[PDB]
Amino acid sequence: HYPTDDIKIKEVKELLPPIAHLYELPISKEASGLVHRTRQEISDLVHGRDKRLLVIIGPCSIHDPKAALEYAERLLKLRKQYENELLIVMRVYFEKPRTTVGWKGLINDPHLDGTFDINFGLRQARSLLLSLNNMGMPASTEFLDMITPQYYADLISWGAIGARTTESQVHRELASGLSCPVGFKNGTDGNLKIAIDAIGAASHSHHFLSVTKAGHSAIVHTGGNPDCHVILRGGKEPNYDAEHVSEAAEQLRAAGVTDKLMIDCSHANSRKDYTRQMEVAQDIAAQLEQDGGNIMGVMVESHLVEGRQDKPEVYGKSITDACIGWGATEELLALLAGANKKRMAR
Amino acid sequence: HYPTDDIKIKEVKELLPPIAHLYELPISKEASGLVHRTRQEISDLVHGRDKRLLVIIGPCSIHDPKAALEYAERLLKLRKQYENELLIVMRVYFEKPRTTVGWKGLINDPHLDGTFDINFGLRQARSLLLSLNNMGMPASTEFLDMITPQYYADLISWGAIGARTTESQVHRELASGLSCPVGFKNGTDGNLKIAIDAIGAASHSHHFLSVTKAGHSAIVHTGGNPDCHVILRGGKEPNYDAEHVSEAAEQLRAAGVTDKLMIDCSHANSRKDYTRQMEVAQDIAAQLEQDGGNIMGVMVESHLVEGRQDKPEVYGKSITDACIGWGATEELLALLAGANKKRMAR
Amino acid sequence: HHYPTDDIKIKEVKELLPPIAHLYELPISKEASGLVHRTRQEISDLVHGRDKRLLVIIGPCSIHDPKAALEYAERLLKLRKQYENELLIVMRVYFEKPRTTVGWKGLINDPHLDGTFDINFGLRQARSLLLSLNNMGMPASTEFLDMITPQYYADLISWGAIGARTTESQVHRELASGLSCPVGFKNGTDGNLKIAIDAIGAASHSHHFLSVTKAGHSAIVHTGGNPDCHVILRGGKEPNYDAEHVSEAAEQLRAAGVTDKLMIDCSHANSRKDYTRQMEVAQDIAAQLEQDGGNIMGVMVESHLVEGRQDKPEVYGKSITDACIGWGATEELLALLAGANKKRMAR
Amino acid sequence: HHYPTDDIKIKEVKELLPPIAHLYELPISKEASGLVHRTRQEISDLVHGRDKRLLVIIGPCSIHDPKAALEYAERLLKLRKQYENELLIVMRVYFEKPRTTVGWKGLINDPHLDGTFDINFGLRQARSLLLSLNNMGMPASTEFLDMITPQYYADLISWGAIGARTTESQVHRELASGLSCPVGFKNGTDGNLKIAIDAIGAASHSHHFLSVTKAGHSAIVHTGGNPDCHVILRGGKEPNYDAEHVSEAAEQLRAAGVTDKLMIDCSHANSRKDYTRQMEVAQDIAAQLEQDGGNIMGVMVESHLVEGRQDKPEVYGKSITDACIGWGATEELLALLAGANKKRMAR
Ligand SMILES: N[C@@H](Cc1ccccc1)C(=O)O
Ligand SMILES: N[C@@H](Cc1ccccc1)C(=O)O
Ligand SMILES: N[C@@H](Cc1ccccc1)C(=O)O
Ligand SMILES: N[C@@H](Cc1ccccc1)C(=O)O
Ligand SMILES: [Mn+2]
Ligand SMILES: [Mn+2]
Ligand SMILES: [Mn+2]
Ligand SMILES: [Mn+2]
Repeated sequence: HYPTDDIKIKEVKELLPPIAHLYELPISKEASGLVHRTRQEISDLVHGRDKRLLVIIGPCSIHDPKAALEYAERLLKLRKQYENELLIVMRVYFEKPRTTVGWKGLINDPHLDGTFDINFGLRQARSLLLSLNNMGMPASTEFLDMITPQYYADLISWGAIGARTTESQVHRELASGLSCPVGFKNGTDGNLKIAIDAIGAASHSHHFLSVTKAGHSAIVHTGGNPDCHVILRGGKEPNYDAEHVSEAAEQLRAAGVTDKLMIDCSHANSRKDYTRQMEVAQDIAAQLEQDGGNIMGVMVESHLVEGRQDKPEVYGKSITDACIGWGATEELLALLAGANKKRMAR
Repeated sequence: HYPTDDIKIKEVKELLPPIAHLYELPISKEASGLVHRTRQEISDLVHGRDKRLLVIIGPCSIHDPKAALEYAERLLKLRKQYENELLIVMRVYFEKPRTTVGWKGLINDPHLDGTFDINFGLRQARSLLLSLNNMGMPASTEFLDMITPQYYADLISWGAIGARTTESQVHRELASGLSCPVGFKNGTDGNLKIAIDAIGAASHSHHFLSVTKAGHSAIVHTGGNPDCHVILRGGKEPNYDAEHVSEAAEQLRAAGVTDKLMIDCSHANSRKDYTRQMEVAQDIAAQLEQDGGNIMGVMVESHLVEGRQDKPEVYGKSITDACIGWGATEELLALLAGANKKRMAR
Repeated sequence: HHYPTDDIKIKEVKELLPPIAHLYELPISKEASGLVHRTRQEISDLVHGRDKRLLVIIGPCSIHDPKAALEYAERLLKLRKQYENELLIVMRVYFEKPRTTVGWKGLINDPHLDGTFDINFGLRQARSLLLSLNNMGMPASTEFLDMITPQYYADLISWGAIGARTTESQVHRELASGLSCPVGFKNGTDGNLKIAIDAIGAASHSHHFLSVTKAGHSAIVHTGGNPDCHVILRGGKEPNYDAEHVSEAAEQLRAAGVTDKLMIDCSHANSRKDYTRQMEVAQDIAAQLEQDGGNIMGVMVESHLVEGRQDKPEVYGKSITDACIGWGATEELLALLAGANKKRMAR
Repeated sequence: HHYPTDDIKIKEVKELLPPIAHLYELPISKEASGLVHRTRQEISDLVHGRDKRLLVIIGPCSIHDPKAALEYAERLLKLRKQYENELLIVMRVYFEKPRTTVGWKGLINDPHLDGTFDINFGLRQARSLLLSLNNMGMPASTEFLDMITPQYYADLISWGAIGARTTESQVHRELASGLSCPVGFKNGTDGNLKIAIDAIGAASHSHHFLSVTKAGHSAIVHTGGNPDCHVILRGGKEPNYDAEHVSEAAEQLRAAGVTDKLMIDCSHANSRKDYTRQMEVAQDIAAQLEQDGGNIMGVMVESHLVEGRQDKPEVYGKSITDACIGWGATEELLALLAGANKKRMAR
């Protein structure tokens, strides 16, 4: 009997089931309310019913929860201060997808040493998310797979599907069952169609494989997600300007889906240069003054300290994509609250 | 206390675990032998040790087990006949991924009526694969998610990551732990880099969430898949000709990965015209007579009967992409067997 | 270094298929469901004296070959039908006899009878046999030795037993309080009746115990209580099958405020482990039913195609556990009891 | 359409958190590991007659409050250290007393003592208490009532009991054969010693039984056998603690080829269910140790902070199960046995 099973597997180990984590860290009355309301409020932006600017803002990836709570602390004050112009939600991404060897995120490797203590990772991520909501900061994250959401999705008010997974059918099937509103990024080369197609798909009922709260293999039957939109993320060339928005809106209308879209100031719209994020936010501001009726949100990569670092030596600086610092963050948010005050007035 | 969990979920049903299917349909000694051996043979083609041509050929999708076994019976005679020039492996794909509402495949919806009997479908899928292996026909399939492989991967001699998932990180991580060699397709608009990257990634050790054979949520630690390669499936224009092969081989060598690749005669290389698959095969034959040192394989969409139909009314005719019938399949294989005979002699 | 404390004396823990995998392959049929439900109700009536038919739990000491069990059942079925107005005949389908010494652990635990413990196959086989029997019109009884096996096949059982060695165990009483069938509790191995009377009282209440869900995962079970429990007199230091022992036991049952209808085991210690004495016990019981026998709702008999026992399974339809009477004796015994009980019912 | 046959008498089946969830929150510590491993070994030495110290299993009849139990442990720890050359002291940590009538089902099953049966909390609390006791330097003993709970906290147990009710049970003996700790089998509730002598023989061999994995999945468990099993004299219709009974037990044990080293329970049927008689029993044991007492390797005592019992848990450190002796009496009893066994050990 020749072996044919698990030939290239080093190990398969049981994780604690989602219920174990839900038992230790149940969502509280206050978190529940924040999440439920924030999702509704985002739905309204998505469907053109309110004209505030959704701002998804925070670290490229979280590596230290201490600093993330500190960042949240400062961000909350601005969330309240711009609450009439801006709906600020924190970026709480645990991993950046990548091609080469490197750190696989807080869930996967919370100790940043390669011991992959995933049970700790998932506990830590739920805990941070619960603390954020408990202090009054709503959270957003990208879902990279079909299982992790069972651990902490109940605490997420806005989810993302990245450029690298927007065309994947099973990620669309996931999105169709996510309790939060979902943004689909255009593709790494600037293809927008894949994202538009994703919205259509994610709005219908689907089936996909996952585990139950008790941790057992299962088939999930979704009811459809009416709250999806596209995110302009750039490509071979940037796609943030009025000519690119207008054309995106036109494609969206022609597909019978929402022509309210979000713009990412980072990644390929900055040319992977964090200093250009402000240029992009400036261009967005300028659009919100002239007209910009098709814009419902913006994405921004921001931390306490500006820049990137290969090891986590320095407190509050990304080890993934380069972020703008806190001062640049005060300026950008102010700029956007100012421009949008004027759009809302009209 | 507002609800936040599963707001958009109709139902989550626990499935029968893999061990339940494996108890009913354990892999036999002969099947095990064939799988182990066919994987090794394909590995030799990927790495240039052997100059026979891998032919992945079969229906676009399986919607009937019976026709599939009869197809396999005919293919098997051609497999044995051409065994010195070709390595013939049957296409056993249970689902074509699609953007529009339609049939979701044999595993998902075995009764083809929207009843979604997944326990039945997974059983029926493993039974078919076991039966093919037992009669001597190795099998190939596309893995769309991270759970289904635990059901029948042990029976698969070659695996595909499709164009819509080649850039997905989790699917690359899956590939890194599959027991079979894996072909990655270029992107839907022709990007070849995502597949070149995918190879590099998938040769390394990774971690992904999945279930154990007993159906429990698990973390999977992989050892890397050294047998991965690219599949040219076309883009905005087809990419099968010698100039496209040579550019691809150069790019592959520059990434330090295998410069032996596979060409898909169907899909965007035929531009969804089944009658142009033969043309592609002819061009491939010409390249093999002249040089074709960078070609290790071909993909072809073939069925008993040519064409396609919306409902499964006609026996042995595709309900997904249009395929060439049996007569054309005989000419195509004779063509390729002869051309590669000359290449091998050289 | 850091010292081990877990599973020190364990060679292996293997996962079993869950009950649901077996239920998937062998779902209960309309006809089996009907027979089980009706038979449980019909036995209930005997426990509470609504009906004076005699329950006869009868069959092999243990099931070691299914073909033989099926053949046995085909013969028994003709007699079940023939005596249906006087007797309610349910087949014994026990898969293990508990023992103190090393030996065969039964068809569930070791179906291949070679020491491989192919428990997944054994459970599958036990379910298949029980389904087949119910499909042919023969209801089935069994003993439950643990708190997990029942999830595999209880749905196919019309009457269940808790043995002499477990009747006093609290968890087995908790089990019984949640079993869907009526349940017979045996007196202790030395003849204690108290432990069985106490178990009826206990099992009539709601309890909790640990078991697994149909999907196979650790669980707490909250029961409703089993109002259909009774005692079984099985001998001990002295036999307890006679009129005087029956009278003393019924007195004790009324004193505890539980059903004074009881079962009598003709085999085991009441027969002094001699299969030929099963007949003399039944004779005594027939005599009781003729005179009065108002406190008797059933009997238990160890019977097979072939009389005797054997150490290896060389002969077809001869037990490899306790020794059984043969088919001829079985025909006799049932005719005896059917005639004796016909008169009692006429009263 | 079908007649229902499944779970007719079941209120609910609730999935439990699996053992791995408890083991993550409360993993065993290096110190606790060392204490459990060593104490297990030490008790093995007493079972096989290599050390003449007396094993004392002492504590509350049941635990219904962990704060009182931790305070009890702290006081006991001081005598454990004081008498360490004469006595090997281990705390009795039983979470439940099996009973026939309606009553409280213990700390694991009903931690809030109100019938809300929050078993997840109960199991969590049980393991937390055991981990705290081992961490402070006090080893723990318990009774295993079923085949699932050991997966939750057995790794923290230095000595185990199978009580009078379950000693004859096949599955409980099978469980014993795989417990990482030494195991004491109590004689039967009417004085039968044979079932416990048998239990030893059986438990020393390899067995199979059904349980769950640490992941909570239905499993078959293959044991390697438990060579450290012994009997416990707990009385019967009449008490069984005196010289004559100990001698008769010992001859019986030698005759079966099993350890003739035994434990005497001062409480239960040996006190006549009267906590003031535990002291009489201990005095008698002590007289045996001064004379000869070569077959005794331990004793069992039900002791709490406060003496006696209560129906509702109104009073701190006082049993709601069996009546216990108080702390003062406990100090007398331990000084007594230490002094008697010091004389034996010197001989
Ligand atoms: N629990 C997720 C949905 C989900 C269910 C099952 C599997 C994966 C995701 C939510 O509420 O959004
Ligand atoms: N069982 C798969 C690998 C795998 C393991 C676990 C999860 C997913 C996939 C194989 O043998 O190829
Ligand atoms: N299913 C059993 C009851 C049961 C449930 C759960 C565990 C054990 C037993 C019956 O119908 O009789
Ligand atoms: N884990 C227990 C033994 C055991 C294993 C499995 C089930 C039940 C008990 C011990 O170490 O003692
Ligand atoms: Mn980033
Ligand atoms: Mn196709
Ligand atoms: Mn018998
Ligand atoms: Mn007690």
